[PDB]
Order: sequence, then structure tokens, then C-alpha cells
Amino acid sequence: MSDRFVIWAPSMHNEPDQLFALDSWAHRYMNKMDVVKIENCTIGSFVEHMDVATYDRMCNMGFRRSGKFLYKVDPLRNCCRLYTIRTAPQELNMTKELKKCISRFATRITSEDYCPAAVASSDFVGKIVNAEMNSKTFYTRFEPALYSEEKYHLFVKYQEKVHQDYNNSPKSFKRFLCDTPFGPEAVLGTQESWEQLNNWQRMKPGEKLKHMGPVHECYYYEGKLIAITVSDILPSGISSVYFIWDPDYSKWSLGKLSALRDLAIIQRTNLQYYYLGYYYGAEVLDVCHSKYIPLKPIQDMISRGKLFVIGEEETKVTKELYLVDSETGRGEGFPTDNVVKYKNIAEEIYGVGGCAFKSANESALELKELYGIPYEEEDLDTIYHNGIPNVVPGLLPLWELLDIMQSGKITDLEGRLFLFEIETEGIRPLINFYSEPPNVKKRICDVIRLFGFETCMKAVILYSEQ
Repeated sequence: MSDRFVIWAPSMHNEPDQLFALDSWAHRYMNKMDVVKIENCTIGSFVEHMDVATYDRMCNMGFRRSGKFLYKVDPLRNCCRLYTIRTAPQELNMTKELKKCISRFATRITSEDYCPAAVASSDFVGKIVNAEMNSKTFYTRFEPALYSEEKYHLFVKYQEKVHQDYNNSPKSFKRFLCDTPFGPEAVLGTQESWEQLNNWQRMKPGEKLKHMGPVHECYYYEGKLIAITVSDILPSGISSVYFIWDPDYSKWSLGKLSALRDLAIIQRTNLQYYYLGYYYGAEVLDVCHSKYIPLKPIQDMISRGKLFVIGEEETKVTKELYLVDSETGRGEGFPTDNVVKYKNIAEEIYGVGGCAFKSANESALELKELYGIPYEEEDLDTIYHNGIPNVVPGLLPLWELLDIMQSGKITDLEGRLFLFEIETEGIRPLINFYSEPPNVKKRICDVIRLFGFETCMKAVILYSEQ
């Protein structure tokens, strides 16, 4: 039925300071601009089926999904960096640009008969809700992420007049915002769970929200469709896929209004977090730890789209940091009061002199020579010049992968992992990792390095040789 993670073998995809992750690299390559160029490149996997608990985990590993494509950015080599951000309704610093946004929303959707019922000065949920229930002109409908003409036509308009994007077809809209790697129950649900989500303003703290999975939230004003939020509703909260709005309603700040509404929906449905990616008392994911760190101390760096690795700097590390497989993607945080202050140690691992590289290459040599897995030395010289790189922040470091081979842990996949060579009959159990051919071991390594050993134990890997 669902707990199986059914995925195509992962790979580097084409395109699904300011451009350098570390000042190390920028300093030695700008005055020398013309000789290099920098990829735009995702790493990821086409997912045929996954449940939403697993995607919740992948989310908190810093993955996002575009349609059925589960992916992340190489935070070291790519021209731009993606940050996974989570916020809760209560950590939202209610600035006034937000308070103004909410306030004009309220007056536009309400009448003149009534006005804010002694609501608190920054209770954005209370104003948002009670304005909406005392409104005759504005509402929203949560519905299944399914194609329709009205939705596509608004999408096209938003794409053209807000992104100068004339590359639209229904097929392309379908693939991006209606195709999902989830099963039919998570997509279509039941009338009763749709009816409860659409009554989220009437939900109280006892209640547990029943619909989990992808949704389209349609905004209607005076019977006209003016925005669509595409969102994944997960056990821990809401992950934001995309937001479409009509250019005509630009002076509504529908971008900001949607985010607050999403958070008010988080609160009233007794869910926990709102996940932005796509970039306050927010928290940003350190992917080298797979934990969150409070945002404001290191806005110093997302400001400049820069790669950061939180550390204490008691020594200068000599290896990429150790990821605990039970702990990855669980959204743990760092400790609150540390005797040390946290420094960003990314240059000592991943910069020009960085330790990660020869440690990777020494392991690739043992990976190939001792276990017959085709890894080879990369980046000995710089990182700017096939497949997933040996060193990628947030992927399992090779020295650690190598310990799975050498300890025998790798054989734990024997009897749990399945392989689907798509030109053969069909699925076959993994019976002897070491007796598999090299390009199969490599794929298994890649899934391990990317989605983690636990998830790989419930994986079915689709591949075609040659």
C-alpha cells in the first residue's frame, strides 16, 4: 500500500560574491571570471510513490518537490543556494508591513456594518479569521491538486505577467502542480476530511486535522478566482510548493497575505510548522547537521546567499561532520544555551583549502578498490570545471558511507531493499550487495548518501542500465 519509498535512481539534473557559496572560492575566481562558469544544477530523484510521512522527513532534510521530482540544490557548487526555513505561528515577528497588509485585507473583504471586534493589536490570526467569517465577498476553498481550466488560465496569466514566462502548456502545469508522488488516498481524500479542512476556522485545539497530502487552496473574490496556493499538508505542518496570484490584484500583497493565512491555518488546525524553502523568529536548516538553527543570528549569510556550517571551533575539523541516520530529517535543533558561541565552519570543510576534498578522495579509492563501487577522485584542484559529486554538503560524506561498507552494515539492506531494472521482468530482492554489479552498488550508495540509510531500507530503486 504505502510505506515503500519507490524512486528512480537519483541523478544530477539540468535546471529544475553572490554566486559562490564561500568567499574562499569567490576570492580566487572573480578577477578570473571568464575562464569558469558555474552550473545551475539540482540533485534529485523522480519519485513514483512515497507516503507523506516520508516526504515530511525528506522536507526536513532540505528536499523540495517539483511535481514528482524530489530534489535539492548542491549548496556548494550551484549559482544560487536554497535554504529550508520553518516558522511557527507564534514565532512570527509581526512587523508593520505585515500588520498593514492584514489590515487593508480585512477592510476590503468586510463590510462597513461591522469592524474589528476589539481584536488584539497583533493577533493576526484573530483578525484574519473573524474578518473572513464576517465577509460576503472573499473566501477560499481547499480542493484536490487536480487540473482545471480556470486554475490553468490563472496560472498562465501569473506566469506571463509576473515571471515573463511564456513556456506554458497544460501538460507543463499538470506535471508541476497536479502530479504528485503520493497515492490516490492522499490526493483525493474523503469528502469528510475535505469538509473539515475547509472549516479550519471553526477548529479548536482538541481536534486533529485529518487531511494529509497535497492541496490547491483557491482564493475567490466577488466570485472571481484571484489566487492559488499549492501546499503539501504534512504531519508536522504545511510545506509550500508554489503560489499563483492574478497580476491585477497586485496591490493586495497576496504573496504576504497568503503566508500569514497559511500560518493562521497552521495554528487553528493544531499543526506545528510552516516550511518555506524557496529562499522573523524563523529557523533555517543546517544540512550538514540536519538540525535547525534560529534564523536571525545568521541572516548575516542568507542575506549574501552563502553556505554556512554551524560549529563550535574547539579544533578545526578534519572531516565532514557525522550525520546520525536515526536523527536526520527529524527536525531537531541545536542546543539553546551553549557555553561556546556558534561559528560558521564551512570554509574549513568546503572552501579552497577545505578538508572535505582529500578525505573524500581517499575514501573513493577504498570504495572502489575494496568494495568494487565505481567512485573516483574528483575536484583535486578546484571544484569548478559526471554524476553526483563526491563532496556535497548535506549528502552523507564518503568516509561515513565507507564505514557502512566496512562494518557490514551495508548487508542490512539485504532483504529489505528492492531493485527494479526496468528492462527486465520486474522487481527483485537485493540478495547479496557485494555480488551486485558496480553500477547497481553505486546507485544504492547514491540513494543512501541522499535520502539516508533508514529510508533506503524501505526503497524500491528503478533503473535502466545503458
